Amino acid sequence: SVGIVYGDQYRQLCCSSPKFGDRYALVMDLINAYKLIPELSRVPPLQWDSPSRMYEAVTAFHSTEYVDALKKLQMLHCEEKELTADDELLMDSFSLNYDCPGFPSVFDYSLAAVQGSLAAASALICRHCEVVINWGGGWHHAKRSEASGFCYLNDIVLAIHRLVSSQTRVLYVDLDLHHGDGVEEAFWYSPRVVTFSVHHASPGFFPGTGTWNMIFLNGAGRGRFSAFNLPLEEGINDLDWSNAIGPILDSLNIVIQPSYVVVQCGADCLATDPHRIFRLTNFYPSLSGYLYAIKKILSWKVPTLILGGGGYNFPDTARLWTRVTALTIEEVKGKKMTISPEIPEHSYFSRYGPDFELDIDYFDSIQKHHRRILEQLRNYADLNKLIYDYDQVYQLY
Ligand SMILES: O=C(CCCCCCC(=O)Nc1ccccc1)NO
Ligand SMILES: [K+]
Ligand SMILES: [K+]
Ligand SMILES: [Zn+2]
Repeated sequence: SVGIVYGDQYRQLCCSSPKFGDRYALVMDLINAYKLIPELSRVPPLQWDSPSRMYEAVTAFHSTEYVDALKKLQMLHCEEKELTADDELLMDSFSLNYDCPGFPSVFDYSLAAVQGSLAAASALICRHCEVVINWGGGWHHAKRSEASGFCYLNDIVLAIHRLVSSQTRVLYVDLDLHHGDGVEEAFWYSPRVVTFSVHHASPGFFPGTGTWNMIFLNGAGRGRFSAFNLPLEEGINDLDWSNAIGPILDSLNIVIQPSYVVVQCGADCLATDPHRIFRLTNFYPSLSGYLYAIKKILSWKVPTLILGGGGYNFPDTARLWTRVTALTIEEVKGKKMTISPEIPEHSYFSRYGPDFELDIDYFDSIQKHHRRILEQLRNYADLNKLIYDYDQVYQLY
């Protein structure tokens, strides 16, 4: 069974931010226009018995002082009066400024993604769903006491923490254009949560990590060799990104044998994203790199959490996430999900113009990374006393 996080209030909150606007409504209404909703189990966002219970849940990762500053930021932004000099200093000390500004629903908006991803982790734990999708989540940059790249609360870390605390090993796969720094850092010292981020990295490109350090860092203490990274040069197409990631994913699965897989599916790798870095598509016959990776992960038959993330071309993010959703139903249930290449009529139909089609409107260094990663995987397996066939893994690359 495939679950999807949705709710009336959830949709209102996920649509309340200045950066992501109505993106979540476009994604959910396109999935609905394509008649996918009757094939999915609605997973309600988690709600708490009291403010103390909510604080206990969020503070499993975030500091109380940061959560307090985030809630104060919402309160201050619900008042006409400008912030005092003292409050400006307090907010800057948590990086609650710049690409992480305040807005009237900043706390409710941030908390909603945590509510959705924690409920999605619970549905996997109780075996109600084999896979759960949360297009309102995937806020990979948020740190313990710091907002970063429009991520205020780290719903991923919190969902993984719920999964690990459920012998349990979690594999985290981050497909976003940006390095999954917040998640990687949270589990830097933990061998039980293996993190893998594929992303662009170049001088001055956000956040600056997931690449050669001035050496390639990969975790510390008992978590040494547990944080995997594949930085890629700009312009990579569906096929080359699929071949660069494919052997890594299969190798991680074979060696780690994860109990759960958590996938961040940021849509900013799309050729049509305004970042204009990678040339990935949502094409499903070249085959979308996203659809290739998700199909591979799903073939493992491991309980999986699929989350959103980046994606600044709202109708193109909806086009991709609708295809990921339909593919998830197909792979899990074995039921063919035929999707018309024409966008069906609905509320947001006008946003898919002027052509109104489902396909997005688009027409060696890796070998050295593969050898380095294989060696890191062997090192991780030896440190963690894991049994694996080296020849079976080496042959994958
Ligand atoms: O996508 C991110 C965050 C990256 C840094 C935050 C800036 C996001 C942004 O505003 N991107 C953009 C939007 C419109 C046009 C061009 C770039 N993390 O995964
Ligand atoms: K990534
Ligand atoms: K780790
Ligand atoms: Zn991104």
